[PDB]
Amino acid sequence: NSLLFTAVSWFSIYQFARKGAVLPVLREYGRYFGTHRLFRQYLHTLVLPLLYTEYA
Amino acid sequence: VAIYATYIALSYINNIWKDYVVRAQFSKDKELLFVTRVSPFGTTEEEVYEVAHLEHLPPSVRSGVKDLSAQDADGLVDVTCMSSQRSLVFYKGDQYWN
Amino acid sequence: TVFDAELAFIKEANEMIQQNTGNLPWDGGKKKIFQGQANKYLETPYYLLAALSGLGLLYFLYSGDAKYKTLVLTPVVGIAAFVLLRRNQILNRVPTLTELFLHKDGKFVDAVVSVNGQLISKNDIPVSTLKLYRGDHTVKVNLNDFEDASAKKFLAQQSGQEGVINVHFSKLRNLAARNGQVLNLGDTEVVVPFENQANRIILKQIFKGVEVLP
Amino acid sequence: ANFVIPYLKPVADFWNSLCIDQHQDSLFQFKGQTGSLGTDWTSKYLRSEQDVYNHKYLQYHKRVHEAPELTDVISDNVYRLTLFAGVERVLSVRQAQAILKTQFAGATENISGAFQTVLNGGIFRRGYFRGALLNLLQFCGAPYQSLIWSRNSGITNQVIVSSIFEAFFYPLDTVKTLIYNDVQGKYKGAFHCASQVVQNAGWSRLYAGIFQKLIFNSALIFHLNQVWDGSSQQWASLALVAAAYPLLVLKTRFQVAGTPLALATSNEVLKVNRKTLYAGLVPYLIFNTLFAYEFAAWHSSTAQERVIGGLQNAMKQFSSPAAEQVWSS
Amino acid sequence: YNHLVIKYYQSFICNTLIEFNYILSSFKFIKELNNIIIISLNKLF
Amino acid sequence: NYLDQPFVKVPNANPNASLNFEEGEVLYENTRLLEWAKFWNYSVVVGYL
Amino acid sequence: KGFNLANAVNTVKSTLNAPIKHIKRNIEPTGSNYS
Amino acid sequence: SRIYWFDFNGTVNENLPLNYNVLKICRNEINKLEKLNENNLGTQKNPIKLNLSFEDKHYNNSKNFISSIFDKTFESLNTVLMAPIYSFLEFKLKLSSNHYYVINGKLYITYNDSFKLFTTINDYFNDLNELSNTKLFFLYRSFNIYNIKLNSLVDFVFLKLILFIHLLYLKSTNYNRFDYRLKQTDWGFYINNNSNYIQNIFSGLKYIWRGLRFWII
Amino acid sequence: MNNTFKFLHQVISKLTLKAQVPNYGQYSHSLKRPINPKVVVFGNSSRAYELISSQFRNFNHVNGLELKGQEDNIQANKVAQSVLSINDGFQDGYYITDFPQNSKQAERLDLITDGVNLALYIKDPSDKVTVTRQQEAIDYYRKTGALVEFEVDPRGDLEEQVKQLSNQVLNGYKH
Amino acid sequence: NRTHDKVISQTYVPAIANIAFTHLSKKYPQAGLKVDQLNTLKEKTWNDLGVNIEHEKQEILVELSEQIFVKESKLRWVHEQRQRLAHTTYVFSGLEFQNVKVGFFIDSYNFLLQELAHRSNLYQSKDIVGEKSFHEKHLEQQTAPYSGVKSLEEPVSQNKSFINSLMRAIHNH
Repeated sequence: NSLLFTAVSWFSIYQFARKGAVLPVLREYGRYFGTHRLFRQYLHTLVLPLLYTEYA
Repeated sequence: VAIYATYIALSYINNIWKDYVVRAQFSKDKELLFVTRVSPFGTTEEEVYEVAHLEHLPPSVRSGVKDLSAQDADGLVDVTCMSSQRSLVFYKGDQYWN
Repeated sequence: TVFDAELAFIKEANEMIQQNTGNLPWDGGKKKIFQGQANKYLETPYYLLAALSGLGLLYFLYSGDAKYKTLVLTPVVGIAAFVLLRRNQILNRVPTLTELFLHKDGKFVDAVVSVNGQLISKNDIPVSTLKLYRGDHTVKVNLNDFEDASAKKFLAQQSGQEGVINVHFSKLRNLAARNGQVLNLGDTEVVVPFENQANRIILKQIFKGVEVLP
Repeated sequence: ANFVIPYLKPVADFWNSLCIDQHQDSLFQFKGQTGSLGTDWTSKYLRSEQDVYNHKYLQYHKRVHEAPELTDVISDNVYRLTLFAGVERVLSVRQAQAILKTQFAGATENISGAFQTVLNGGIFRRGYFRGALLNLLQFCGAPYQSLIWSRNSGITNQVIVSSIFEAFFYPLDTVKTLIYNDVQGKYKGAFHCASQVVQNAGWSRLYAGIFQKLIFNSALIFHLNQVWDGSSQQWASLALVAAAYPLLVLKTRFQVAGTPLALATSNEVLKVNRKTLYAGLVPYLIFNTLFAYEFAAWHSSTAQERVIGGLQNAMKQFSSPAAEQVWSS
Repeated sequence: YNHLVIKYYQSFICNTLIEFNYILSSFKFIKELNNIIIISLNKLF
Repeated sequence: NYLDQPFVKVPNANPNASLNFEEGEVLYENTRLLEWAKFWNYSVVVGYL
Repeated sequence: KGFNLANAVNTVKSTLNAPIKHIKRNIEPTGSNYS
Repeated sequence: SRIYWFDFNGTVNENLPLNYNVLKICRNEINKLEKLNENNLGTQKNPIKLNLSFEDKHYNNSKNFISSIFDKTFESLNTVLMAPIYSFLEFKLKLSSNHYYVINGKLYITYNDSFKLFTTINDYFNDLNELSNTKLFFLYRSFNIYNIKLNSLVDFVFLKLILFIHLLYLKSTNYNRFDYRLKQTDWGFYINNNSNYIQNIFSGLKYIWRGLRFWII
Repeated sequence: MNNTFKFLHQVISKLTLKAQVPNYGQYSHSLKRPINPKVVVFGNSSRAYELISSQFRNFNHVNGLELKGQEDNIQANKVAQSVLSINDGFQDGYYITDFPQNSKQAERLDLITDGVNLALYIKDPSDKVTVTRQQEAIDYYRKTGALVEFEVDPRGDLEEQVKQLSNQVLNGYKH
Repeated sequence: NRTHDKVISQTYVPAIANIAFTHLSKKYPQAGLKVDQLNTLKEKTWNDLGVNIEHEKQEILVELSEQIFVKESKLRWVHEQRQRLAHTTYVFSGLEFQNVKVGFFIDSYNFLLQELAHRSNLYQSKDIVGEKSFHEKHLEQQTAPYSGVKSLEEPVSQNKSFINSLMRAIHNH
């Protein structure tokens, strides 16, 4: 279930970002390392489902 | 049961589609409207109406004007032929009209 | 460089547009002023069907295992197939003008005419001899009937009966020039197809017998 | 019963044959005994329910050991040839789409574009099932004869025999590829297309991409052998097939190049954009993974062991779960 | 009759462009069959 | 007997001679409905079966 | 030049919004008062 | 965001958008000028002088095959081997990694080998969509007009049948038996037919179909 | 031809039209536009110029005013040579301004190019020269049926006018 | 006697009658062939008029093709007239009009003309724009340009990182 959620999230982020539609969830260019919102959204949609799965 | 259930199904399916207008063409003098509608098996059947008898009647319930299809920009317009009490349902999109 | 399909199709479309309007340049002193297409009709399937129907009738004569419906349908199918075969054979041997080139001097035309898929070339036809028939004409059997006694009697009975018989092309239009107009090339008459790409100005000039200025 | 049932009943019989277990039904037809025990309904049912896996094993044994038969191979690969035969045409059009003018007639440069180009003609001879008979003939010719002449052979011998037979039968492949890609239906058949090609370009134009086909067939045979064995090298073989796919794309483009079906001549096939080299890689891999070639003759020892072990494991269910462990039995 | 006339015309055109076997390919069979049917009708069929 | 109205006349079966049935301008055209019709009808029938 | 989720979502929304007009027309009160 | 002025001496009409060829000539002139500046030509008070005429503006072997397939096989192997490497190099180049010219009083964008009028980004997208539509359905719109053979047959067949009907009622009177029977009755609601029935012939079959239409299935 | 066979005839004719134009039902709206749109524009006014620029934005311009004083066959030949090609940008549409001034030039241009795909008349009362210099051409194109008159109010709404012009031009093209 | 069936448009029936009767009067004078008498001529056959329509049929077809321009047809008048000539030549060559009325000939030609006009518009009204089909809408959507993440392609130094460059590449291809 977590891998399916991650795959759906990554597919949605990629397909919508190809048309410039990036969901404004996080800050744009990070705070410390300057990573972009796209990269941080990918990282979160990969990691947080796994953390929730382990916690449950 | 088989015979009459099939008859009822076909007849009422045709009745549901009988309001909609597949095509509507004026006469040369614009005194008649030839309306092509849906046949029972999906093809065309032609009827004729008099334009003098066609009216866009307001609802009997005055509070139901809000709840009409014609409120939308792409809804439906129901024009009543009053000499036969029939309905002509048009799509109110400019691409379907002359 | 890399292949660009868009430019290749642009070139092909330009060539197609030039060909459809009939605008062709002077290449070697012959200007291609007319291009046509000849209809091809099936004959082998109909011949096979007719032969099969005949053999089936003969077999049903040999073995009495033939139903009434079979003995009714087999001759009907055979006759229909034979009639269609004869009609297609007649339609295939129609001499249709396929290509027509104009000389540089604008007084002679080179014609390529298709007869049953065979291309016959006439390289000297004066423009004054050309005549496009804007309407049906009359064909003539000048050699009486020039055949056996039975065929001669049959052709004479339903005709003028007196030597040379003249038959109006209306009776023959549906099988000779149903897909084109009859064009007299001085000596021979061909069928110019209705589906054709031609230089309309030059074609109109020549087909009335009027020569085209160099 | 006199006019309709004589025609309706055979259809119902065919439906039941497709639906009802035929071996079990035939076993139940002969009810009675002639001096032996175990011919009653109960014993017949038990052996019939054990006979499904035995029949699977016997079919596999016939495919592996005895001489191959065309019907057995066709039924083993029935979905590639009967129902999804048009997907082969779709893949061919996708591979040749870069020079095929399909972008100028209501289609895009993707798998949906190839699907729509194929399906615009219809669902039959001019459409989805265009070249399906030619595809069946090609399957009967090259792979079936390759199986016949190298029944139980190593991968190298399989590749050698397959290359020889694909070289022998290549003109049929060229004709099938040309019949796949004529959206306007210029060619009336295989003979007509071959005659036009020979008359307009000579006999040697039927062998446009034979070497590319041979190399890609070698790669595909290695991948199939790795798949049948069930080894972990299936992913390495998939990577190898992905690397070799541009050879297949170039084969299709060379086959359709000089004909009026294409914008680019042969010398311009290698001038096409490099990004188009993997024209239909993902659809091709998906199609082959779903319906890959099943050549049980070419199965190695590992593949035979895997299949037979699966059947034997499936045969372990015919015992009572609550069976007492008895001292004397 | 029309078929015979058209075949003669086409053969003449082809010969002029540079014979009767095609014109009379099956005239005898059709004529004999039609005459037989006419005789059968004259027998008050 | 029922068409023999005693006080008024039933309408004529044929249209009035003043009417002209020659084609004129097309007013409205939504042909795709037919396809939809077919679809739905056929679907229902298949489902019904 | 390929599958896109935005176009798919737009098509899904169009599919969902298509039958609205016909349902509303069916629920519409006519100019009839059947007392 | 360059600015240039072209003086056409009235040869080119300025009341309508500039032609593709005229803009191509302007682009070539700018490219020649930008390589080596020529007295700052293109200023509003110092325009570039171009005299564009009508033509300028509008007018513009079995062994051999065996050797060829062998060489192309070797080249194909080279391309296949180098394709992933080229893709990786291009991707690394991407990882490692203006078009507006004000010609006279209007803005243009570098499109293909020429300029294209640029007013709004929405209008630019509309131009792209129109160009895509033009390219996409070119073969559909160029159908064979004279492919009507089959169609012709259809028409002919029906007319043939109708012709037979006209040959069947050439000297046929209008009245039937029912017409005299009606003339003998006091049925004012029915009248006698006064025109030919060829138009509405075989309508009973239509009514028979309508009667049994919902009953067949 | 009669009432009874009309339904069967129209059904069969709709079925057989797919032979000439495949899938015409699914692409009818896309077939309203010809492959090589040649347009002849008559309106010569400020609002007419705005409508021309807005509508024929992707089309090319053929200025026929230069071809003055020729033999009425040289002009038509030059115009035909200017409108029978596709640019490298796939711009196959051309509109011609002020070329046809009499019937002979229009006849020659139609003969060479197999006819113009559209003739457009802005019909603006604010311009005076169009009726004086191209009346014969307007009459000819009305005779052949290729003329579309789009009446324009110079003080009207530009957006409504351009939408109406777009619809009328799309419906007025000829193959 | 009359049904509620629409009659085919009679826009070009007077023109067809005028052309045919002018040609026939050039060929058969004193036959009373005038477009003004069209009703009386319709009610009579060609034998009654003493006119051999079979001989004049092809010339009449050619003149009708040349001298009639149909504006309600989506084919250019050159192509439209040529196609009409081909279609009418085929159909009328198949048929025989000598023993029937003049009205049948004129109505048949008008029917063929109007049917060709209808087919040129693909059996839809020339004046209705219409709704794009599923394929047309799908192709319109699929050819729309992809404008990627525009915030990544900025002169900001923050976009020079490896992660930002990777995202920029994989999104703005």
